[PDB]
Amino acid sequence: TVLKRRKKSGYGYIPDIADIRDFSYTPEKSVIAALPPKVDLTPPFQVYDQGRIGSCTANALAAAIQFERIHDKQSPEFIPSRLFIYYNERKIEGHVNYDSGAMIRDGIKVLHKLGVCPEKEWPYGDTPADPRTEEFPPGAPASKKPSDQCYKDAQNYKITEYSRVAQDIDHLKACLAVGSPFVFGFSVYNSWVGNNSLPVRIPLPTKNDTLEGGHAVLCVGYDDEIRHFRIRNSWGNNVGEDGYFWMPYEYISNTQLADDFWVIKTVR
Ligand SMILES: O=c1ccn([C@@H]2O[C@H](COP(=O)(O)OP(=O)(O)O)[C@@H](O)[C@H]2O)c(=O)[nH]1
Repeated sequence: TVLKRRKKSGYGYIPDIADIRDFSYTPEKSVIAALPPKVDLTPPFQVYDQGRIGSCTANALAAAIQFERIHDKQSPEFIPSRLFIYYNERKIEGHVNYDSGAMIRDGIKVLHKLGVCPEKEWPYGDTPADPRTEEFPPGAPASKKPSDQCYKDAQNYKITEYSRVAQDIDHLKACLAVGSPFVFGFSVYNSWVGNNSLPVRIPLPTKNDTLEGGHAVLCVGYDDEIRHFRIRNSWGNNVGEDGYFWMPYEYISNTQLADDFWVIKTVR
């Protein structure tokens, strides 16, 4: 029998260990009472492509940081270094020499305590783990320690706070309604990704489908007209609608399908 290695290339989310100290995102009751039918925060910067490594948490969080800098009127615009996030996440949990994936909460810890440098200073390279050893080969950009200069510059971009959003459709909508995207993790089934069919609308999984892996994305909107949330994926702009997809309300609100909804902020 060969046990199947759980796929990390293109994925990378590991469910968070719970911490009762986790801050709660508390939407204003006035906002919840008066949710609009449709929110579309899609930003102007195009999707990234995480390629063949398990960096989805860093891709989702890079985008939350890029998005917030726009809204906070911060300049210049840069793509945050995804490998800087991913390398430091694997100092906490996993290992920098393996494509282990990461918990969202640990990517958030990196942003809070270390920050993130611009991707130009620590550029992306998706050389994957060697399939025989399942270790990054020598020279793989993902296993390289960022330079001392990268760590110093990253300090200029720390977040100040982060909180969990309740897995409740009105709380997810209220978050987006006030103009805040959130990152979350979900299970991926062959009914969406099988044969790279990748429909724009993600089908609701059934017990006939197969679990393929754990993914994490930035959510940027919702539409009551079709009862889907809009997700920014990290698989390039030649899939979905320029890299974006629609996730059904019944998918995102299922505790057996999605979890680990987080908002980040940088205050002043
Ligand atoms: O904005 C924040 C700051 C901290 N925490 C929570 O508080 C815990 C400890 O965070 P802190 O930064 O105080 O920990 P330290 O690493 O400095 O001991 C974290 O694990 C989270 O549960 C949080 O949820 N949001």
